[PDB]
Amino acid sequence: MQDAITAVINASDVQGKYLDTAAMEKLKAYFATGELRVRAASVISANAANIVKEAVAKSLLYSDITRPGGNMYTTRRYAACIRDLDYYLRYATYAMLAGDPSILDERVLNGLKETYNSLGVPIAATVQAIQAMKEVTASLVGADAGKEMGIYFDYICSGLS
Amino acid sequence: MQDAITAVINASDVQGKYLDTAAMEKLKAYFATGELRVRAASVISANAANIVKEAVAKSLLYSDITRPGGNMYTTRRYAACIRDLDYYLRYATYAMLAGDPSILDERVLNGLKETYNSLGVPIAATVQAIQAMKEVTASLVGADAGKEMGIYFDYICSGLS
Amino acid sequence: MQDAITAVINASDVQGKYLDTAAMEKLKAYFATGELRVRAASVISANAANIVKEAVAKSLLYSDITRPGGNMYTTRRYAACIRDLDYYLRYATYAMLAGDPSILDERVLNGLKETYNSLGVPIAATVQAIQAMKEVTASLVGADAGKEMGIYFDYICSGLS
Amino acid sequence: MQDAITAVINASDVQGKYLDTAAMEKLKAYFATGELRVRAASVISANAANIVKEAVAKSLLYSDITRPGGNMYTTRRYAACIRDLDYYLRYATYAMLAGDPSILDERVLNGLKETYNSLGVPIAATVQAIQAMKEVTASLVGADAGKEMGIYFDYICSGLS
Amino acid sequence: MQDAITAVINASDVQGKYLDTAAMEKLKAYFATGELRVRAASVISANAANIVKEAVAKSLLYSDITRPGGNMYTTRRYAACIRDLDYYLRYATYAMLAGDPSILDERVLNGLKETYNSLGVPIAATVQAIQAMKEVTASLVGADAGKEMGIYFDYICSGLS
Amino acid sequence: MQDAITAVINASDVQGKYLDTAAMEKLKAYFATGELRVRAASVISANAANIVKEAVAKSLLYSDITRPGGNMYTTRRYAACIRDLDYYLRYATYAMLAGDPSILDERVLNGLKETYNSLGVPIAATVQAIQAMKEVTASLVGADAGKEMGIYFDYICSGLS
Amino acid sequence: KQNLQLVIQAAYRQVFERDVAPYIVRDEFTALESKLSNGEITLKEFIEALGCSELYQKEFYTPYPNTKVIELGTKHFLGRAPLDQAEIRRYNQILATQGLKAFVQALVSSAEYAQAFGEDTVPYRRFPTLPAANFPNTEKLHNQLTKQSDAIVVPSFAPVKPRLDNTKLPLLSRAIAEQEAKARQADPSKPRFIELG
Amino acid sequence: RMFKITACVPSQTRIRTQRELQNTYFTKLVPYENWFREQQRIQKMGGKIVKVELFTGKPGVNTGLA
Amino acid sequence: SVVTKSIVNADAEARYLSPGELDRIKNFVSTGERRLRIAQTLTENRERIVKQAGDQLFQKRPDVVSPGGNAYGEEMTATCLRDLDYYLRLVTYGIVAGDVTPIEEIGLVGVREMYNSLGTPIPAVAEGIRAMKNVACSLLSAEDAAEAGSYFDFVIGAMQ
Amino acid sequence: SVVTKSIVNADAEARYLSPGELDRIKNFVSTGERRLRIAQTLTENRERIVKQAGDQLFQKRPDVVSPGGNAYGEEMTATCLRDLDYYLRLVTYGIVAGDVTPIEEIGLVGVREMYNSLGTPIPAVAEGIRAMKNVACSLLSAEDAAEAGSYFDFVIGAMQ
Ligand SMILES: *[C@H](C)[C@H]1/C(=C/c2[nH]c(/C=C3N=C(/C=C4\NC(=O)C(CC)=C4C)C(C)=C\3CCC(=O)O)c(CCC(=O)O)c2C)NC(=O)[C@@H]1C
Ligand SMILES: *[C@H](C)[C@H]1/C(=C/c2[nH]c(/C=C3N=C(/C=C4\NC(=O)C(CC)=C4C)C(C)=C\3CCC(=O)O)c(CCC(=O)O)c2C)NC(=O)[C@@H]1C
Ligand SMILES: *[C@H](C)[C@H]1/C(=C/c2[nH]c(/C=C3N=C(/C=C4\NC(=O)C(CC)=C4C)C(C)=C\3CCC(=O)O)c(CCC(=O)O)c2C)NC(=O)[C@@H]1C
Ligand SMILES: *[C@H](C)[C@H]1/C(=C/c2[nH]c(/C=C3N=C(/C=C4\NC(=O)C(CC)=C4C)C(C)=C\3CCC(=O)O)c(CCC(=O)O)c2C)NC(=O)[C@@H]1C
Ligand SMILES: *[C@H](C)[C@H]1/C(=C/c2[nH]c(/C=C3N=C(/C=C4\NC(=O)C(CC)=C4C)C(C)=C\3CCC(=O)O)c(CCC(=O)O)c2C)NC(=O)[C@@H]1C
Ligand SMILES: *[C@H](C)[C@H]1/C(=C/c2[nH]c(/C=C3N=C(/C=C4\NC(=O)C(CC)=C4C)C(C)=C\3CCC(=O)O)c(CCC(=O)O)c2C)NC(=O)[C@@H]1C
Ligand SMILES: *[C@H](C)[C@H]1/C(=C/c2[nH]c(/C=C3N=C(/C=C4\NC(=O)C(CC)=C4C)C(C)=C\3CCC(=O)O)c(CCC(=O)O)c2C)NC(=O)[C@@H]1C
Ligand SMILES: *[C@H](C)[C@H]1/C(=C/c2[nH]c(/C=C3N=C(/C=C4\NC(=O)C(CC)=C4C)C(C)=C\3CCC(=O)O)c(CCC(=O)O)c2C)NC(=O)[C@@H]1C
Ligand SMILES: *[C@H](C)[C@H]1/C(=C/c2[nH]c(/C=C3N=C(/C=C4\NC(=O)C(CC)=C4C)C(C)=C\3CCC(=O)O)c(CCC(=O)O)c2C)NC(=O)[C@@H]1C
Ligand SMILES: *[C@H](C)[C@H]1/C(=C/c2[nH]c(/C=C3N=C(/C=C4\NC(=O)C(CC)=C4C)C(C)=C\3CCC(=O)O)c(CCC(=O)O)c2C)NC(=O)[C@@H]1C
Repeated sequence: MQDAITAVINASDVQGKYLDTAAMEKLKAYFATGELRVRAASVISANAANIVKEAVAKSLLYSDITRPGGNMYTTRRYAACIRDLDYYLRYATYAMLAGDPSILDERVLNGLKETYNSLGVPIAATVQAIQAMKEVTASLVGADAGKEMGIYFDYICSGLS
Repeated sequence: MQDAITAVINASDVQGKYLDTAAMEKLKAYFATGELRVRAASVISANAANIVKEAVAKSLLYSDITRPGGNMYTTRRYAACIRDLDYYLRYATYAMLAGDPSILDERVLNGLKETYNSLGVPIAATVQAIQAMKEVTASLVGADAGKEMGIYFDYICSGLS
Repeated sequence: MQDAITAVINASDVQGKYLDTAAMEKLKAYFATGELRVRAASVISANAANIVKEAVAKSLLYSDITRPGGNMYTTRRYAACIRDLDYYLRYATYAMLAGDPSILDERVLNGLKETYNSLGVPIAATVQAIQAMKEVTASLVGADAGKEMGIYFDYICSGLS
Repeated sequence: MQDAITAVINASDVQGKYLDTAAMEKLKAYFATGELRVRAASVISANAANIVKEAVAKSLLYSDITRPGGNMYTTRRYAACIRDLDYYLRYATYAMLAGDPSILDERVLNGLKETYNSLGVPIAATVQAIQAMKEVTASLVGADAGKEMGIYFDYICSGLS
Repeated sequence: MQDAITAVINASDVQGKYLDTAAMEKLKAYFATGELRVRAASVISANAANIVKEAVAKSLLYSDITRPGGNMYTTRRYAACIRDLDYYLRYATYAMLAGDPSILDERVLNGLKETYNSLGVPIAATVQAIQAMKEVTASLVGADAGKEMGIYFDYICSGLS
Repeated sequence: MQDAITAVINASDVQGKYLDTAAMEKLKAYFATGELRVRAASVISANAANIVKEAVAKSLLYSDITRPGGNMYTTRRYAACIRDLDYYLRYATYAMLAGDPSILDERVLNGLKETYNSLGVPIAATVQAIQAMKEVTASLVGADAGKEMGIYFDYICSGLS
Repeated sequence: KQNLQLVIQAAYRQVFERDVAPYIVRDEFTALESKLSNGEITLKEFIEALGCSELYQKEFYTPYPNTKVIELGTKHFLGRAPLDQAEIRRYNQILATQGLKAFVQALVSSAEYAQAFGEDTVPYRRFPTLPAANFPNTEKLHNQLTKQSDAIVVPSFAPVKPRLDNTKLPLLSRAIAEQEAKARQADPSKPRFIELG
Repeated sequence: RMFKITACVPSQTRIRTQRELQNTYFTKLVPYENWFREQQRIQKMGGKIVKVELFTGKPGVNTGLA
Repeated sequence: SVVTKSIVNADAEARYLSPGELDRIKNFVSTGERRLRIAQTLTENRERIVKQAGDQLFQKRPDVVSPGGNAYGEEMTATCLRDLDYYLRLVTYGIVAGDVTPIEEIGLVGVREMYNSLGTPIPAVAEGIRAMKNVACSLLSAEDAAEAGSYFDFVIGAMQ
Repeated sequence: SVVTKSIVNADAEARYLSPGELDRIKNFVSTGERRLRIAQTLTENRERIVKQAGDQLFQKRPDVVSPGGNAYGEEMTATCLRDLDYYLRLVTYGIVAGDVTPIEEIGLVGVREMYNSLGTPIPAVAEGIRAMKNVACSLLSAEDAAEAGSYFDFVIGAMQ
């Protein structure tokens, strides 16, 4: 796991150099955007269940997937689906807070495509669901923070693909 | 893990239709055969060690394998071989009782050939030994229950092969 | 795990014969050489730290490997590297005392290749380092014992490569 | 095989959209940079032999690798080593001209790891050699083109390691 | 745990004599009441939560104990109280089905009084509450089965007191 | 663990009343002294090693207790004794920062008498030693802070006694 | 109590690999014996109790062969992969003749659990070093997510036939030469030496 | 047949900066199957076994054990 | 099913099925025809069971059909009746299996979490299933109603 | 409180309070004036926050106060407003403490269990507390409202 500051100092450490002026630039930019990140995290922490609720309704309900024989059918599999959406949203807020996508790759997207293929989960349908989450969470946090959430929701989508 | 009844109802559950008359017919057939299944299981539970002893003597004893350098030689290896035969016979009675080979695939035949290859166990000789077990157990349980035990013993052989 | 004695008796056991006169001659030879082995082990056990220090200095230091981003840079990785070198020397002297390389293959070189590839450790640099260890330890134990430590060190090198 | 243009249009194709204005901006950027790429390729193609010669001299020569039993010793192996270095430089400039590393992963680094492990080639020594190539070629093509050749050389290094 | 049959058989076993004529009569009596026991268990299994809710409302609510400082105030303590009542009801139905209070002794009452005293739980309030449970459950199952149920609920009361 | 704020709000919670102005006054008083508590904590954190050293020398050393057969004799016993003194001082500074004795009462004092009596550790000597610690720490932090610390030291003394 | 809830949930996360709210009808664990009580004060007992439970059985014993049960069990309780074939054999004996309850009990009772994790620590992902094949195997076990595969990462530890035959090694070779040559040579302290062939 | 036990675990192997009272002195409910194995482990560790009680079960019962 | 439960327990303890478990499955096999008959009449009358039980449920819990309730509007009411139909189907499956294993595996594992994501009240779902039990018991004979009603009782107990 | 949580973490890792932790302790103590002022505002307006927000909750969720609902009748509705009163009190405690551990310790550990036992809808309780937060925004200045809003956010988030 990394964040923006940790990534900057790690890169400088690899090249064996004190923090550059460009490295100081990146650190300043993260600090300037940091308070916005904190506020957005508070908002979607409060509305996490509601965001999942809306997204499930807006793409995953009243569809062939939730009807019998569509994987999301069965109460087990429905609970697993909504739990996975909560996983994605929680890790997206972690990534947004950190300012780095390393968390997503290291803890979420490693082996996730392989497991989904083995399970039979539709990778396309999960991607559609988390894009619906992206719309809902953008509305709640606001436009500026919604952009930041999007660059990590899309990262999760690309990993799933 | 599945059985005949569970497989039938699960097949109907995927459709989402209530049990139709053909599904009821399959369930009736399993109920009709269940009594002989129970009797056979009780019979080979009584003779479990004797069945293993007879099969081991029939094919695995007084042969190069149990002679030095043959892989059933060494007291540990002999204990492990008879343990595997106990395993196979017990899982065969599980599959016969259930009326489904799902137990064999799930708990016996997955990653069994690879482990045997790594261990150096001869898959051919194990297949011969459980074939001998099949003869002995068929004689004890009777002919028709012998047909039922046989299909699952053959299933185990095919997985090993 | 095996010894020279254990290997001899195990070979005779595989054939199924009591220890032949040729087997006795092998055993007698190992007994004749046992004192020399014990002496050499006493020497390098006392100088284990010095052997590692000299090898590290001769091959691993003042190079990019131990400067920022080099896999030996960072104190954690430097400690790990010298710990691996003491691992190699300790198991090499175990194998020398035993008179058999089964120790090295069973313990040292089981997947060591795979671990180093995963970790990013340079196999070639480790091989150079233990080559330097071989030079130092051969000088300490003498020529006849050194050519015995040498074969076990080279066995480790081949496993790594 | 892919290009920067081919990658952009393929991404838009996966989404199923005609080239968006953002996609057009990427394409326009690649067109703006194409002349610089062509210049750099013209430079290193002329100096390919010199780049290999300098890199070999700087890192691969007057060491145990090119003295009896070193994997570069024997004229056949020396020819093979310099041929591999020209392979790396030629594909690196292909990737630089394309503006995409898909060439390197599809061609250069498909099982290159496995071949070198089989052959006994030291991966670390090859990585050092192509690092030296990177230094020489960066100096020849200039800083801005060198940091473009540099990323492709480092991609090859990572694949080897 | 000991069933009524288990206890009778145990007494005969301790004597070492076969089942006595009086022992047979005891076993017959338990078999006579067994079907009523099954019916009552099914009834309160269906209405378990309702029974707890009614009893809590009857004695434990809108009282000083639920008001601040009364040991049932605070969300966690209220949840602990209701789950304790469902524990009591569930073990009561186990004892009723068994026809013996051994389950209550071994799994419920031991340490229960001392731990309640250490925590400050009002034992008098709990005893009155499970008395209210006895009234509600007796109404649901019926007078005959309720009278049998009462002996085990009162057993819990006595152990608590 | 409890502190001044937690104690005040807990008392109000037992009362079932919102924060009264008297309760706010108590909180204001704790806030007033929190400033001095912080700097006292910093001082004894830096000098903790010196404080333990001085107290041990003042009472524990050059005695039959640390002479053979005195239970402080043996290096392990000496390390355990100074470890306990470190524990007591660290928990004392926690209690001083909090303004409440809850941490001492629950984390430290309970069971300590039973363990000390079972092991044979002299509680009288421990009380004397932590008394010496109290004097030294009072000198270092100052008079007002020493009043704040000394009550918690005496609390520990009473628990040991 | 705040920490106690965290540690209870953490035990679920390690033992069952995920939070158990999906995959359980009702919560089937009484943590009250562990919480403010001495009945399961030993987490060494709470973890074991969860291991005995049906949920572990349905999740990891019912669906996999005993070989995979062992690898998952050491991941779930000991934080590592099977050390060597010795542990494979011991735990297979236990799983063969005594079942899941005994196998889980053996893992938790093992001196390894006690030494590393201890009475009062939820077992954690351990990065082993000393056992030689253990670290690569352990990383392969832990990198897999739950229900990723039906394959056994550590199927069993294969014996190896050494390539380098001893009695060709330098020390024995010198000694074999000496014993042979000295035997053929004249023998000290004997009356008849010209008679012998 | 859970056994209620009270025991000590003094440890000379290391000196522990983190809390050790919890492990050192404890009372636990050990089942009948486990008690022999645990008794041997704690006795090997050298801790003094202060107290034992049969918390659940009866002192002697031929059948009907928990 | 009872057979798979016996095999699962026997496998967990690594011993062949005891004669008690074998006798258990034998008696279940004998009563299989009655079990299938009960399932047959339930599926024959599935429509009216759902319909009239749903009406009773709405009377019992007016808040459900009130504004703001989960089943407010004809569309939402239709989906709740669909859920009642699904649970009737599961009950027929469970009666045929002889065990509550299929019901649990299909519609009781995570039932609380699924419904909380939906926003639907679980106790009200339980009340609706109680109404279904009453209708089914009336349709069945007294002996048959006791068994099928017991399966409904397990479902409502899990819902609680 | 911040002080007790910092002490707890330092206790676990066996370290005297770090210089930065000491700074945080000092800062919280100094800004305690603002903390007390915010709590004083909330306790001054306990009546209207609960009353107005509860009425907004009833309007947003008519089903809770409908016949056959948890809040039907003036007696039950009085208890419902009592619950909202309790949660506002916990929020004021949390603002004074500077941490949410008092709120959690008192009234968020097991709310699902308690409310499900009562039959109360947990999402509806969350929406009522959301109404209290919205009412709080007008009463508190923008800078002050953000501070109190976070405690309200934790309550609703745990509730859901
Ligand atoms: C019914 C008595 C109560 C009620 C229910 C209600 N449910 C939904 C929506 C869904 N219900 C399910 C249920 C299941 N899915 C399954 O796989 C199984 C097991 C086989 C069950 C039981 C699902 C998946 C949905 C989502 C919609 C869909 O199927 O796509 C609603 C609609 C909720 C909404 O606003 O969207 C309602 C109203 N409502 C009541 O009032 C009753 C108390
Ligand atoms: C919901 C949008 C879709 C869906 C999902 C679904 N997922 C599973 C099972 C699993 N999902 C995961 C994924 C994760 N595990 C993690 O720890 C994390 C975060 C680090 C993620 C993202 C895993 C491991 C499993 C398997 C183990 C498990 O059950 O948890 C299922 C269950 C499949 C089954 O039948 O066993 C389902 C149904 N289903 C849909 O229809 C949506 C498109
Ligand atoms: C001996 C004094 C007693 C006795 C023994 C008896 N043994 C067998 C058969 C076998 N014995 C072995 C033993 C070993 N296998 C090993 O690998 C090792 C270690 C190197 C040992 C000791 C084996 C494998 C067999 C099976 C036959 C075979 O070897 O192929 C028998 C024959 C059993 C039969 O009826 O078939 C007997 C009789 N019998 C006595 O009365 C003595 C007390
Ligand atoms: C006997 C017919 C043949 C034979 C067998 C033999 N097997 C082993 C070792 C193992 N066998 C297994 C297989 C299973 N494990 C299971 O849990 C189950 C049921 C679910 C099966 C079928 C495994 C895992 C092992 C290895 C671990 C262990 O020791 O149990 C050996 C031992 C090999 C060794 O030296 O380590 C042997 C000898 N040998 C024969 O000659 C027969 C042809
Ligand atoms: C200086 C204050 C003291 C001292 C030090 C000294 N160090 C070395 C050699 C090395 N030092 C390091 C240190 C690090 N490697 C790391 O990765 C990090 C963390 C970023 C550190 C601090 C290393 C790796 C070496 C090895 C040589 C190398 O870097 O290639 C020496 C030279 C020793 C020699 O004889 O070769 C010395 C002298 N010496 C003093 O007198 C000071 C008290
Ligand atoms: C001498 C007659 C002529 C000459 C030669 C010259 N050679 C080198 C450098 C190298 N030569 C070799 C040769 C071999 N490598 C092999 O494996 C074999 C087969 C066994 C041979 C013959 C190699 C590898 C090198 C590289 C350096 C090294 O060995 O490490 C040089 C040095 C070149 C330089 O500037 O670095 C020279 C000068 N030069 C003459 O004038 C003669 C006509
Ligand atoms: C109001 C927003 C919602 C609602 C609630 C409702 N609650 C009850 C009953 C009780 N509520 C509590 C709550 C607490 N106890 C605590 O210790 C704390 C933390 C300090 C809280 C919040 C308790 C104990 C009860 C039981 C009765 C009692 O106090 O003795 C009811 C009454 C239910 C009944 O039939 O008795 C209601 C209606 N109802 C709604 O409609 C709102 C959505
Ligand atoms: C409700 C009637 C009354 C009440 C109870 C209350 N109990 C506790 C705590 C505990 N409850 C138990 C009970 C059991 N544990 C079991 O395993 C079984 C099965 C037979 C039972 C019945 C135990 C052991 C405890 C202590 C462990 C723990 O703390 O969980 C509490 C919590 C006390 C606290 O301060 O946290 C409460 C409140 N309280 C009442 O007011 C009712 C009269
Ligand atoms: C010695 C070569 C160096 C040195 C030591 C020094 N030690 C002390 C004081 C004490 N030393 C001990 C040691 C032990 N206690 C034990 O139980 C054992 C094992 C059996 C040992 C080794 C103890 C207990 C003390 C405390 C005094 C006492 O015995 O009661 C001092 C005195 C320190 C002081 O100022 O008080 C000194 C100086 N000093 C050196 O310069 C040497 C390098
Ligand atoms: C020093 C002032 C006196 C002394 C001490 C001594 N103590 C022990 C052993 C233990 N002390 C404790 C106490 C604590 N454990 C804690 O975690 C905390 C903080 C909450 C305290 C206060 C415990 C548990 C032990 C036993 C376990 C352990 O070793 O830590 C010993 C060792 C006894 C032995 O031989 O085993 C000693 C010597 N000895 C003195 O002479 C002083 C008067």
